[PDB]
Amino acid sequence: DIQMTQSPSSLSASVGDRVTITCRASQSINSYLDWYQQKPGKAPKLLIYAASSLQSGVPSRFSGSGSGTDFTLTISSLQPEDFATYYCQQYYSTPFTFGPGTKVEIKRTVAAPSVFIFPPSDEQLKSGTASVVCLLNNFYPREAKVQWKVDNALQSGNSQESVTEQDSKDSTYSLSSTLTLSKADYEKHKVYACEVTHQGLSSPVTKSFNRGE
Amino acid sequence: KAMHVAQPAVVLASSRGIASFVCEYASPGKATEVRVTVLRQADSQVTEVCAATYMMGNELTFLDDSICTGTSSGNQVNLTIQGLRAMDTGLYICKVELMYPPPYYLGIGNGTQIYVIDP
Amino acid sequence: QVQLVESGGGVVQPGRSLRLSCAASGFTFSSYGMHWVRQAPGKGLEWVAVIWYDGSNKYYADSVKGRFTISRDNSKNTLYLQMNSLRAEDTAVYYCARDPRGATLYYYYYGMDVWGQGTTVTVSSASTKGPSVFPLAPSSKSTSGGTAALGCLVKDYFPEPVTVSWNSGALTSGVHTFPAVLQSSGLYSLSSVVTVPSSSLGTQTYICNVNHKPSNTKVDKKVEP
Repeated sequence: DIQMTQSPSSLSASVGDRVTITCRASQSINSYLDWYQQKPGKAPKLLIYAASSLQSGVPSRFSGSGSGTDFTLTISSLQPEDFATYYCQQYYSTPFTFGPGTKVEIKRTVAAPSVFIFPPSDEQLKSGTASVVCLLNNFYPREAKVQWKVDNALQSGNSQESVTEQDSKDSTYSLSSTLTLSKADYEKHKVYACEVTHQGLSSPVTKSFNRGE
Repeated sequence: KAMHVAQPAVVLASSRGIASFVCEYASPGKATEVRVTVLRQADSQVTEVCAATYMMGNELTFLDDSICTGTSSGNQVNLTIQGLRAMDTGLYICKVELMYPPPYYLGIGNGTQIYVIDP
Repeated sequence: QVQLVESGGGVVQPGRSLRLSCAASGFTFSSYGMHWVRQAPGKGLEWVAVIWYDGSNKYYADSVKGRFTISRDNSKNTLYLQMNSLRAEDTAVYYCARDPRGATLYYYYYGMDVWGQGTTVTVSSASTKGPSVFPLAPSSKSTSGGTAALGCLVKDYFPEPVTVSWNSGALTSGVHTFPAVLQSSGLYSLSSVVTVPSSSLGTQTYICNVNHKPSNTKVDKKVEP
């Protein structure tokens, strides 16, 4: 099949910026390439077909070029409604493969997260399970590392993370990490700590609590 | 490289309303079924002029009172279109599709502008 | 007012089968190629299958070959996707989309110019379960510079979705409700948090309103220091 690749994976831009993103096919596809836009919670929208023709109703700041294996989509002046994910797709030969997508997000200044930790509630504890939650609130950029430590022991395989979509008012992200333990395991230890690594921090920050204090 | 479909840039129909042009193509694998379609593009509108499927090792044949007739030596076709009038002037595109066995491949020609005058 | 409306999605056990439908209106369905495209949670678009305007030819992604069948009934303006031998990795939103395939406007006009809204297919052995709602109490360790964080942990429900509001929709600013995660149990969990002036605790009441329709489950949880 034809492998479609896209670069960059993500790019940060401001309103008014000229933006160019690229698409590559693993073998020649002539000019048989579509570009699509998608926003969270919504179906995709066709923007460009035959590599360079504009879908009806799409603003003229959008253009495309290329033929063979390398293609580009350009937005001459980024508008607020253009922050989205963009996918290329070849239709030269089946299967009609999509690229992995490029996310265009809003640029802002680096902001370290506000870090909060929540012990398990007594109600949850009464049914035999303990969830510890670490909250990273309103940070930028999106990349962050969260490490769980219990009595200073690094935790693996017992936590999951969730991240919000970029906020439209302040361009930040927030992230939740949940450590789940048996009640018995939770009571066998004392110190519960969430350790955070992020570009906004000069060294990792630890938020912790002592069980029963 | 991808499948390439080539045809002459301009053809003039005879005074009898007959126009001929070659549609030649470089094919990928060994398809046993190929679809050849002639489209007319004009005025932001496209219509199908004629189309045929060929299989096995046969000559592309259009069936039966078609205004199109063809040959084929391998991966190319001389197309003849009859009964053309002045209003039929436009861009005539040869489209070649490899249909079977999968995978599908699409090949769209560069187009032949056909000019026709009413005698 | 072109319309494509998918249906047939839901929860299905691994190894079993499902048929999706896509009903068309407001255009000449029989003139258009039709595709199915799917999107797994948090992942990109993946093309599934195409069928010619007249049903004469069809092609498939390598990941679904031998298991899925695309078909159409032009006398009923409807496209179908028969999915057999389903696997966890087939979990996705499934979209149908039309494609003029060079038969209108321009001979080179190929692309999915109109899409349905999608229907969700969840391949899982899990049983329907309403969530437990636990408080994420504000405290010393969730307060910062005169602002306090608090929330609700919405744990162990199936299937999606749940919806969350704070104070019956009266509190909206500073709220973050996270995307659910799928736990190793096969149940979903999520949290909703809100930051508030540390002043407000003890005088302003905070309640998370949790709603899981497939459970017929409604929960209000007051969150306090």
